[PDB]
Amino acid sequence: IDTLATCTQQNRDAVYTLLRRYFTANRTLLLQSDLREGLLQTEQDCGQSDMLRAFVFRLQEGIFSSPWAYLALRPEIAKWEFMRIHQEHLIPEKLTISEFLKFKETVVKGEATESVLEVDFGPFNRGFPRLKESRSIGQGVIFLNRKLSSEMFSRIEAGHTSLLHFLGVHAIEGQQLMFSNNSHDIHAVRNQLRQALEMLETLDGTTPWIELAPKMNQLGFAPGWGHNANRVAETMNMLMDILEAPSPSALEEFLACIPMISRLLILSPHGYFGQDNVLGLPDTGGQVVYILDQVRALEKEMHDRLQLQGVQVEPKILIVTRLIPDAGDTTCNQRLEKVSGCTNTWILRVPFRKHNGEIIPHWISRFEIWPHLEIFAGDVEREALAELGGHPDLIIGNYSDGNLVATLLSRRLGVTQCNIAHALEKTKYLHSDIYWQENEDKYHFSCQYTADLLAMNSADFIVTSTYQEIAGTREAEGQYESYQAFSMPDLYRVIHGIDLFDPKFNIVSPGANADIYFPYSDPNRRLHSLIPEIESLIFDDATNLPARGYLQDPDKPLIFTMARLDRIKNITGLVELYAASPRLRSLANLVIVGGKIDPQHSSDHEEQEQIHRMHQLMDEHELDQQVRWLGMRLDKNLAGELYRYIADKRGIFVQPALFEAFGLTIIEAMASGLPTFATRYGGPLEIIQNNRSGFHIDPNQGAATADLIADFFEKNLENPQEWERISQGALDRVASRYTWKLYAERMMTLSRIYGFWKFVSGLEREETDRYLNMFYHLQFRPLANRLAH
Amino acid sequence: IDTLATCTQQNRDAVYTLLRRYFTANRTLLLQSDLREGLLQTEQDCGQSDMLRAFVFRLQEGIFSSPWAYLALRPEIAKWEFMRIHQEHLIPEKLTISEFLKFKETVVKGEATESVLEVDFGPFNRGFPRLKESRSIGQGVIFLNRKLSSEMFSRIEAGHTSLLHFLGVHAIEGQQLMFSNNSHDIHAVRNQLRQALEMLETLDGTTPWIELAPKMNQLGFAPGWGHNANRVAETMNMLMDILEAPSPSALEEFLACIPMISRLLILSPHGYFGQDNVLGLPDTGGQVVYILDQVRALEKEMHDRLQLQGVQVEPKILIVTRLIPDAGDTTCNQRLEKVSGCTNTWILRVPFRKHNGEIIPHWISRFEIWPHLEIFAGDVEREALAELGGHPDLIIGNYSDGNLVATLLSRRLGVTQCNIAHALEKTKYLHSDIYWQENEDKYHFSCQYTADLLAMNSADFIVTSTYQEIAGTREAEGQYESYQAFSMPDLYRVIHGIDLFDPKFNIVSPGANADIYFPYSDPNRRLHSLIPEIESLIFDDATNLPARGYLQDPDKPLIFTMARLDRIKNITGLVELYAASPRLRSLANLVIVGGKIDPQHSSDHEEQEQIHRMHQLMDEHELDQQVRWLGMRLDKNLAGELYRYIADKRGIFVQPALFEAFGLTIIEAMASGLPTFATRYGGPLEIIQNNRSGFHIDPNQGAATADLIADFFEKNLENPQEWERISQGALDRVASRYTWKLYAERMMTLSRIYGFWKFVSGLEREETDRYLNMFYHLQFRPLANRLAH
Repeated sequence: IDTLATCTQQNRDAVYTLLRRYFTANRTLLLQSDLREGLLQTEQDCGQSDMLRAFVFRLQEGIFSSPWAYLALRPEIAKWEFMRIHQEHLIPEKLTISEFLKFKETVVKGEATESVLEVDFGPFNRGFPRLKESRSIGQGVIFLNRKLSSEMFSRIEAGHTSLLHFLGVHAIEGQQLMFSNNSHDIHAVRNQLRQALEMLETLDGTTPWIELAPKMNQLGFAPGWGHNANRVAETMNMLMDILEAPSPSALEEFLACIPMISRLLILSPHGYFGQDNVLGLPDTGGQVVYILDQVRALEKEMHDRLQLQGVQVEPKILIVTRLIPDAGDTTCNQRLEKVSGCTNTWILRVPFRKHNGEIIPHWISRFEIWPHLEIFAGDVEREALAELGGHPDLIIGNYSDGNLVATLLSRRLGVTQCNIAHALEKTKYLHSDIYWQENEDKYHFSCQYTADLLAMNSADFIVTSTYQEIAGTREAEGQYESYQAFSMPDLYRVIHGIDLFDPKFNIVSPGANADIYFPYSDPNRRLHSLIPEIESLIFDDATNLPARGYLQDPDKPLIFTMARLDRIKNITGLVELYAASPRLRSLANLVIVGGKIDPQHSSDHEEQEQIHRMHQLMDEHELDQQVRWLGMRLDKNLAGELYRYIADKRGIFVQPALFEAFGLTIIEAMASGLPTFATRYGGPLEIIQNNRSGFHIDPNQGAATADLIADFFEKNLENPQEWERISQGALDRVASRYTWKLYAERMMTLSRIYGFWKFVSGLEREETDRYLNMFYHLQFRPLANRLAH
Repeated sequence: IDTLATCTQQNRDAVYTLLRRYFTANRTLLLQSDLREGLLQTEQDCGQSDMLRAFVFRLQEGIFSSPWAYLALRPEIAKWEFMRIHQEHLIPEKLTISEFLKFKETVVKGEATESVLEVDFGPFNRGFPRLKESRSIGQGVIFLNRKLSSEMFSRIEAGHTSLLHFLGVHAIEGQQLMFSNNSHDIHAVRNQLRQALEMLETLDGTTPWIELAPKMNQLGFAPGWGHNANRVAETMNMLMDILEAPSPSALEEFLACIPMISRLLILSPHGYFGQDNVLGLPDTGGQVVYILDQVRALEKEMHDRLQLQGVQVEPKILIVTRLIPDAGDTTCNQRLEKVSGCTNTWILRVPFRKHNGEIIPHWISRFEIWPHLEIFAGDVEREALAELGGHPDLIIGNYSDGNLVATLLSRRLGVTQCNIAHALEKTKYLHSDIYWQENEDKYHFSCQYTADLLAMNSADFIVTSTYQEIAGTREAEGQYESYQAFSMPDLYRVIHGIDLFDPKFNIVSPGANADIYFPYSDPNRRLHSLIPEIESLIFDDATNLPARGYLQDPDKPLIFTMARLDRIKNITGLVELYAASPRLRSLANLVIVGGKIDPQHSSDHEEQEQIHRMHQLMDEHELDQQVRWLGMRLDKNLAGELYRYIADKRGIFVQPALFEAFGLTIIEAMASGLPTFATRYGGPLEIIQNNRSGFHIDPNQGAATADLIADFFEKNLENPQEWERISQGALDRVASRYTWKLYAERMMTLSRIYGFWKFVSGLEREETDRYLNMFYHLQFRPLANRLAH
């Protein structure tokens, strides 16, 4: 399906009529909904044309002026074509991306007095490796291993490649690691390894390193091969194997164990960061929870890896954020703050300053933050360098501000850089680029988008929680995808902004918290002592903390859900699709948690209409004695035991939100063991595999969805066996895919592999560096200096 | 010789005193002369140290504040080292250019607020072929032919060659050239060449192309292989050789003959251009003369090459400059003016406009011309494309403005770009880079030097008139060299500004004209109408015409000078050294043409104060009747015969300038057969082979100069015999190097060979292009919108 496919000139009046329908100038820029809408009638006059339907449904946008229509097609994930067609004589003509963007720029902001600067990464990226198939997008590291090992295999030469050198350039706290001297060769190294392996063969496996150490030093080995002798033999045999005939599995496993990761530096400069005073501050969401739940697992794995290799040194993680004097109550005024559940992890707060600074007291929003970032980055470099012994081994950027500071610092210190955007707004606010001048005052998107572009191009690897975050779906463009080509009129045009097939992209999903949410079938950890309390809240009555509706009749199964009550999550729509279809009304009861239940005056916020719609929907249908509505926000421990309590007896969790980005709570539920019916739109699509790990449901189809629920409830004498099929499938799904432990081993390996790639590919990328740096200085710097005006 | 040559701690007392003598802080920035001064007193204290003299004489500059001295050392041509010495405990420390330039920055303008932008062309040029020996600089085309053929060999050994495709892509005036089919296939072309050749064997030499064309066309061949069968044979044989085994000479000979070039665009937007009338106007000069005496030669050559290949089209040359609606007494408001002496060569004039423009009527100085140039370039592009049939084949820029325009124009059109700076002022004005802030109001160097860097990097080849214009001397850095690294405070820093060993640099030296300056010995062509007028200029006297000589020495040898009366042309030095030496006084008589003088102003103030010293030195030492003097300006056709007259009756020319970049005067003198005594300082060093083509004199020692001249006058019978040897020496040196015919042959080849190098090397250069385009948009554009306020 392409420009050739408008050969739909077989029915010419159809195409002509369609273009006419579009051309009526209401909006000259149409998105999908409009573009598709116009298909139906034409769809009467004249004909049907499944081909034409295919085409139109693949249109991302169009720009109509004059007798000219400029189309952007997206036939398959991450592939775009551009064309323009003449209203009267209808000949599809292929366009370059520059041509199409020039047209959009003209139609929107008018003919130009000066030539636009086109930022183009194409020349810079030409020649570096790319994934080929789009199903593969999001596992870079695999591809990268195969490329690295394939390339490395021509060590039939002086090899190999630089692995022998690379092995020598890491030292932990001044102590040289893996090799006493860098002799290179590889005939030498092969021999030393051979001798060492020989000696080892004659010692007991359990000989500790401190015995091996001096005679290993003679053979040219510094420490870090292992703790005992078995592990030394394992590691060295790995290297022997790679030096003989390198392979991707072997090279990954060996790289993964090099004791090079000691010091982490994580950037999150926006918001009020802090511990547990969170949940609802300005610019603070589960933003905090990702980082906090991660660093615990991270620190553990760091320690385990180093331990196994016999390096005794204690790892350190610094979460750097802003020191705000003006907190006054929350910890945000506190420079060093130790993190819970962690030995050497510390929050390090740093002040914003003026050029003379001058500590700059009050909180600043993320949209205003840009002018402070370079100064902040200098300051952070100083303080973080001082709190660690020296350079960090890895720098992890968070959101757009964190990624930018990561960029600056990482170029300054020469450190492997990982970016985590968590989200990129350019796609969520459609047309915020072409219309950027509209939004500069509130949103400040010129600064933020430029920062974005700079950073996704500067990173060594890029972590994302979902595939969709990167390349989207067949339907929707993905978040990074949005940056491949775009226009900022009066600023610049970007083409080749990001290569979705670059190996830098890795999906590493979060998971857990496994101390709170875990399976109902766990022998040890369940909190039995809250179970009486759980049953109070559910099956008993009245109002003391918000309620009510007193099911009684509870021999029946249970349908459970919990969320912030508001419109994305669509609780109201759940209670609603439960209202009609008396089949599942009679088949099961319904529990709801999260809510307010009488907003009062004074205070609340936002929706509150969700409350009115809830009480209203519950008054109608006679929903009490069926549905228990609880308006507490609960508690971690409590929530966890509750999920587990819904399993036994064989209950289910249903969240029909409209769209969920990642969907943490789906994971929490699944981790609990209970079968989950989740949104079809966003993360849950990837998280649950339908009728193995759980079930997909359409929110807007809830009428029909209600009858999927009842069907699961029937299923072999009131659903004993299949419920357990889904339960175990869910458990297995979480265990195999979404857990902070896997996350952390993956992350710890990635830093190693990508540090090596950086080590090899480093020189070749220097032109890219100069280009990014010239952009930062001559484009970003002024944009952030236009703030503060 | 180098950094370790400050091992002079062998005598470190002298070193300490040299540093202390430097640190006296009369200046922070110490240049060459003031560095050499510091070695003489301290001289009589303490010691001598030849090693130290070597080291000091190789310093280009040093930067002093604090205990610390920073040194820039230039050991040999185009090779630099940088170091720092501590005043108290003195040990040398090797510095990178970046380090040295940073300190230069943070001293003169003081500590930086934010990080400087370092424009770095290094990663971009990495990989491109470059010369090795400094004595080879400016020879570029030769090196390039060697790389071209060297690479063509290995490519032709594998499947393909770009030579064939490149042969395909030039169709002069709509008709296909060299090849009928588009065949990319080398075996095929070998076959066709074979047949074609064998078929030419059967016809005889002079068969005109018109006859061969259809038989040739059955064979796959379009025209342009020759005018008759002889020549077609010749060039098809060249291609056959090349396709078998490439070699540099054959390759250059074949490239040299391709009918690629029918259209020149020569750019000179500043000054008042015009045919004649222009000497003395603002921004104008002999600047125009280069262009005007070049283009006849050029036009002729271009036509010839085309004729020989049997292509009949009429070539066009456009000299494009500014339309100034203010006549200002001139022809400068005329849009299209035919250059006289040429068949198709035209000055096309184009107005400057404002952003609504709105033609700007008034003269604008070169120093202020920056903001108009992009607008100008667009306008030139349109008008010129119209006036030529289409794209020009080569674009030549002149000066800084011309070169920036050519940069813009050539990137838009995809045309080979030649740059002629004629001079680059960064070395002319001391510290005008580091101090650029001072000089902005007058000079606007922030714009100039930026455009300079841009253009030097953009051009496909750079023509200069001498070696030193590029790389200078053992003492002097060159005009281009100075852009290699420099700082421009509050704008940027450059390193790797230009590579002097890049093959793009070619010395192509002009001369003559040649209807005017020609050998005194010619069978024809001489002007005898002038011959009585001549004698009466030297020999008559007093009040009947400009004064005051009265020689009266009939057969006495002549010593001729003709110049401006100003300080650096230095006529004062010549007359002074003439009076000072009695033997020289006895051997010849000194004739002088220049100044207006005649009375001191009226007219022509105020620098003609040199008339003071003129009369002051003429009356005392009792000059008259020894030395004639004319205040005339000498209409050129006359002066030509004046040179022709000063030989037989024999005489000499003397150009005792203090410094002379090229010395066109000298070229003219030698062209006329005069033995020439020319200044050692500047291009005359290159032009005259001493004691073959002429003699070099140090205008500083008058004793030795006049002595040398005398010694020349005393040879044999009084020089029958060695005046003639040098005279023929000059004649031959002029026909073998400086002639516009030679210039034209070389230009017309350079455009073909660099056209092919662009063709072949362009895709690899794309990252360099994007970098330069970003630099332009984000750096130049702003600097020139500052003007323009």
